[PDB]
Amino acid sequence: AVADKADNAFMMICTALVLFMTIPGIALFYGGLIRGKNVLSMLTQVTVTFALVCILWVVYGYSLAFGEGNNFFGNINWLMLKNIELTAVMGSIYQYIHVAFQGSAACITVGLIVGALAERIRFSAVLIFVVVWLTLSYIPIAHMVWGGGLLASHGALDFAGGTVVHINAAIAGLVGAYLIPHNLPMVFTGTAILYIGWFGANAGSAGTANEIAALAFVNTVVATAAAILGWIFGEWALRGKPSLLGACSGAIAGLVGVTPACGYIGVGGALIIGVVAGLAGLWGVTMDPCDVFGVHGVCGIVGCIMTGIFAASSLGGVGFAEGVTMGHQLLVQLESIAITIVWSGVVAFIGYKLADLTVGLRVP
Amino acid sequence: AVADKADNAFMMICTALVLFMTIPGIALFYGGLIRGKNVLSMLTQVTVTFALVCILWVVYGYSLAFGEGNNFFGNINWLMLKNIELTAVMGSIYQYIHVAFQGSAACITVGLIVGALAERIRFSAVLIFVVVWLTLSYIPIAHMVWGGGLLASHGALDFAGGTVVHINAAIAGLVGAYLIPHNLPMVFTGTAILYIGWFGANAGSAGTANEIAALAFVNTVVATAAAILGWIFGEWALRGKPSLLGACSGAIAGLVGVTPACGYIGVGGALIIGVVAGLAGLWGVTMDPCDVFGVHGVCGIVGCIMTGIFAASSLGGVGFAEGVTMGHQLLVQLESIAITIVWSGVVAFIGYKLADLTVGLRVP
Amino acid sequence: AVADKADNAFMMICTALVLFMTIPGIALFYGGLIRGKNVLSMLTQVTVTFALVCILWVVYGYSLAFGEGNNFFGNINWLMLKNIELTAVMGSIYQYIHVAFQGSAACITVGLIVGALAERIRFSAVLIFVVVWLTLSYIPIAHMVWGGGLLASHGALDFAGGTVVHINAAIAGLVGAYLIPHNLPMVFTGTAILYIGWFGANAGSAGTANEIAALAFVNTVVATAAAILGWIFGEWALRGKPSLLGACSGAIAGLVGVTPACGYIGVGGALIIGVVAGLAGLWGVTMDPCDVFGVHGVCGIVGCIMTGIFAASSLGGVGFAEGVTMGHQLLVQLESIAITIVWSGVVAFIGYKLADLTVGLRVP
Repeated sequence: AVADKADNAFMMICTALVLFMTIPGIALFYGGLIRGKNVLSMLTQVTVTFALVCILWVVYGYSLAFGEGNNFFGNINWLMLKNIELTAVMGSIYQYIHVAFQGSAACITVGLIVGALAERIRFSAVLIFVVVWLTLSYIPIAHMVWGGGLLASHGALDFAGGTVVHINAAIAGLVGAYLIPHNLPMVFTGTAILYIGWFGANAGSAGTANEIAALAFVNTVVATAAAILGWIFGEWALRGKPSLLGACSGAIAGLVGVTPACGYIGVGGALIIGVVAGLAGLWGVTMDPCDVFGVHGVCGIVGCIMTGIFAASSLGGVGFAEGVTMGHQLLVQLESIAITIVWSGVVAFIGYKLADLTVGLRVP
Repeated sequence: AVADKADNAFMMICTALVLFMTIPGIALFYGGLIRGKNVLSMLTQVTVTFALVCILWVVYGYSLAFGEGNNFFGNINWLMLKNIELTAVMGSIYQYIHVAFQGSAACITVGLIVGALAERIRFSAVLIFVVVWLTLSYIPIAHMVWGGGLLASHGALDFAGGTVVHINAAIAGLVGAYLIPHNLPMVFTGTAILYIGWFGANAGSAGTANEIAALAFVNTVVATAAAILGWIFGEWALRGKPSLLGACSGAIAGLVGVTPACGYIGVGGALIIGVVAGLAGLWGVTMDPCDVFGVHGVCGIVGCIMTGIFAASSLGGVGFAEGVTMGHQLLVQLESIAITIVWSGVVAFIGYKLADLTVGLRVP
Repeated sequence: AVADKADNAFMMICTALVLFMTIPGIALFYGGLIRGKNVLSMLTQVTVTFALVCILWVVYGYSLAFGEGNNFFGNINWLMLKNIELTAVMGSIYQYIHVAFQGSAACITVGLIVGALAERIRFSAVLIFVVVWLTLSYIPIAHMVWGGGLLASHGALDFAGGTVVHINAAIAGLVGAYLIPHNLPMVFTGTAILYIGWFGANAGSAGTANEIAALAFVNTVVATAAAILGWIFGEWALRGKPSLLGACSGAIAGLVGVTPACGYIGVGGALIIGVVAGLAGLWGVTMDPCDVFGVHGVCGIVGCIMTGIFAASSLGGVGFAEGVTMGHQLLVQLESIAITIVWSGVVAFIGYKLADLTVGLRVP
């Protein structure tokens, strides 16, 4: 296997785009939402835990998530990336690029949690939680879905992280809230940067600048647009008028919904997933810190289920694997969702409780 | 024809850059200019009509603009992109990428109009106008210039949309104004994002990461810089001192001027076009909602004419087509400008009037 | 030599990223720091001198920096890029792209100076200084380090501009200060854009999307993260609590430290350089306009020295050149630092004094 320089180029730019989602994307999104007196502290916590995730990732995170191990975790053979030669190829790109790309996905997941809870949580407590939860939740779930583990081996479809990123972080946020907008142009700016960066996430999940990356790119455009319109219509119906936060939340709803699906569906399915995600998102926030689950959880679940529908050739998808019915695939999607929810929840509980027993959760 | 993965990579990143121009680029630019009480509504309208354009584009927009039809429009064979196979190649890239790239150009055009007029126009009215004008103005003009239609067949030179994007949207904005800055750091931020995104527009118009993309890239840098300096000097001459809005408007003036020309001229012509566009822009705003025509119209016309001059090998350009004199080419540029102006104006009038007859134009 | 389209694509996107660092990156960073009454003027000066650098670069800057001449400067053979054919290849990319990439590095260097001093300096004076200093400092130093001149021929290691960009601009800023935060979310936004853009600077310095670009990318992620954590820990130790400006300054400290090193070291060295740069940065600002030298100077020196250590195969680096000991290489790094400091200082003194003798330095 020789690295393709076009794929190298594409994947490095895609990684920069995903990093852009956290720094400053998610930080600006939460920054406009939370109380003004908490903005600077939140921005600090997002920046510092971003740094921490990057370092934990290189030290042992990548090895435990993407090394060959068992159904649940990898190994400790790639500590500080030892035993990975610089010219080592993974797929069609240098493995180093796969390290950086996968690391940037861990970063956005943690940014979603920290941004939402920074208001309510002590600094030292969030650092402890991050270490526990990144190590015992994100890493095993990344391994199970993308590292050849339990879920991948049963044929779970999750292109860019409906489970690993969105459901995963939404449950940690929900456990957080349970245990513990002044600048709308800022929220919009955050949303926009999130949208643009997300193309690196969705298309880059192909691992190559091929027709699947192209598909995921177009689907991302279609599903985000459909979700904005879906949310806004429901908002006009329920509330009498659209709002900027509505439009922005709609965009995020479509982006989340299409994340597990983008590389498997036709543009028709993307339009349908978008509309359903936008509406489900609006229902979610109507019926949870900064509506993390309300959108990332609900729309993550919706998207992961609908992938099991719209991957069908019949519906314009790339097709299920050989010998797989829609019936069987839907069940596998449901099982993957359930596993992610319980795994994240249990680990998150452990994380917050360890923090609470050590330094105390609630901010003095 | 097989897709080149380097071109795939380049074109997908260029499309993300052009989307970045609208979301949040143009929105932030207008956001700093308009009255504070109108900012949130404008940002909502730009986001929602952005979503609408994306969807109309996939449903039928691309097919009617880039399908084979007549001199004026394509066909309805690529509805929801039906009959385009995933692995279908257009030029040296997957056709799906050409869909996304061309869609992002439609989006920035509509963003230029909506951002400027959102203050004055009712929400439902702008949605109706967008549908009419995207369908009957942007699509036929994109087809005439870039889809093998009337203007392309007579040899019109317009690399990245001096007519299709800038003159087109400037006339719609001017008809709009006729019928119907509190945050300068925000305007600057919008301008900057517009500048960076524009490289995807200008260089990506090559359809490939070749020496023409490289040329258009350098020309974009040169012409923007020359236009900033030209505007600022004229401002110092006329007003006694430069201003931030002046500098920013200068940048936009150069970017617009070089849009039709970037892929056809030498760096010497780029410098000359930049200076002339910057000065013409300043004259334009001195002698129109948020100066849409003042800069996009004037500098679009200036750039489209000057392309007919500086494409000459004599002047460092790539050369006119075989059998074409500068005399003949200039006439073709003038005719393309005239056609765009009258086509956009007539359709825009129809659009606003339909909106006015249906829901009423003026915001209650 | 034929151009590789993947490298063309990668290098054009990397150039856009580096331009993004100045416009709006550095402008927003200084914008949040300086007094509110000075923000608009500063943003204007950064924009106008950015335009000026771009134009001076094309007219003669690139030719004098990268043309073949002597140990100190190139030639005047590539005036307005004359004698460079469009299809001319430099390395594995079109030479035009090398022009744009190298130009964008000159731009960020000047942006670092102008942003810091715009408060204190008259508009006409900064324009004169820029012309003198770009011409007599940046150009010869770029030639000496990257254009086959004095320092490159003695084997100086400087991958992405620890000397050419950071030490160079830090000394000009320090001479400036000697002769002559209201928006922290803005500073953070500036910092973030600086971080994302810097990947184009560091990885693009490979000139190709290969394993060295991949290395420099990962090292950039590691060193920035380590520097944030290093600064924050020292801040918690010295001041009792982290701060947003601390976190942001830490990020910049790591980015600067790793700039000369990124393409030569292992991830272990990147982690060590990051921590040491973050701490040295904090010492620097504790023990100078907008702490330009405090971070860019101190961390530039630290990074340039440490490159001479961690390039060793023994320490996970790519290895010293044949026949070079760590002892000999460290000396060459020290000599390169010393030369840059004295060269920049002397030229900067000349520049400011010429400005002072012509229009007067201090702003009326």
